[PDB]
Amino acid sequence: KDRPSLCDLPADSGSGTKAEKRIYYNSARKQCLRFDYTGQGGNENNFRRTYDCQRTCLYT
Repeated sequence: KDRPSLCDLPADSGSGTKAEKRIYYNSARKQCLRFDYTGQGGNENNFRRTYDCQRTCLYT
């Protein structure tokens, strides 16, 4: 209801060797924002598409 708790998850970049452009819900801005996810060592808050972030975290 409320909000999926995965939206409260930090933007974690991982410490990987690759560079990959992903998007997460920024909790304070209440807006989805792009971060660099590196492909090794990350968090579950990984959206590959902007509507995906929007739909899950905004529709509450």
